[PDB]
Amino acid sequence: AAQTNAPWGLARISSTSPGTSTYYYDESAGQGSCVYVIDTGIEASHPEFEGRAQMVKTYYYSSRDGNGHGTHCAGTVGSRTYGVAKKTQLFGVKVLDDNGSGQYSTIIAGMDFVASDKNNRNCPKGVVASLSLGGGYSSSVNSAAARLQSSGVMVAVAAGNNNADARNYSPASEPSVCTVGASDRYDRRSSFSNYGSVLDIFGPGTSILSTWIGGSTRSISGTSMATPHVAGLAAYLMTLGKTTAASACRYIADTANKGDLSNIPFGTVNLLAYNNYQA
Repeated sequence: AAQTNAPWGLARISSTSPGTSTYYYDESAGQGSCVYVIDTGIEASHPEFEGRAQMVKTYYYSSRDGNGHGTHCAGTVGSRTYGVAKKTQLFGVKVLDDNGSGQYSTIIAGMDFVASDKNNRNCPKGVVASLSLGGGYSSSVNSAAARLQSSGVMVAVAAGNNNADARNYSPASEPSVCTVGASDRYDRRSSFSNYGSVLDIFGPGTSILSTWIGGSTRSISGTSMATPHVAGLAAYLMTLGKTTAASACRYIADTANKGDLSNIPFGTVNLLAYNNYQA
């Protein structure tokens, strides 16, 4: 299946070259899989989710995404027009306030929730978690994402927008989860994107058009925009039975466009998430 005039990031993860506009994907489109969007919430009422989004837990007074960041990343995961896995289930876990900030105790509690809450859901194709967030290095945040990963959840996290080595940032530095860096529409590393040995993959993360709060759209940037591209891909590749939750980070790296990225500092992988769809 094809989506014409797609967002550049959608077209990128279906191409071996930048500059294209069509997103080529398998029609199953992540049906039967779930992606937990651990963020500021989701505006599930957005017509771009078609009722496939729902809030499952908040850590604040409302489950309303009064920020927009979470609705954006849920959109990049599985929105109709701006998403990778266009048929996936979306579960919102509001751990970030409407300012997009959140304490470590709340973020860890959110990952522990998803680890157990997934046993209440029907995700036959497997469970994915997209963690577009992160602060300074913490062993407690790192071990939480490892716990979530170990429990059978494909955990994808942002490398961080500090333009430094990601080793000093959590959950980015947790070795067992998929740390996602950001590139731009010209196959360069994003100006802001973190790097390092811990990074496992790069995703489209500069000028990402996706859903926003108020039924609108918005184009923003960040490794927080690249992470849902990879989370949606992993959910897509799991519906196809191409990989599993424990392997999906390795599979996506094994099948990524190697070497296309420029300005990748020495020691960081040079891989761009790629669904390898052949009509």
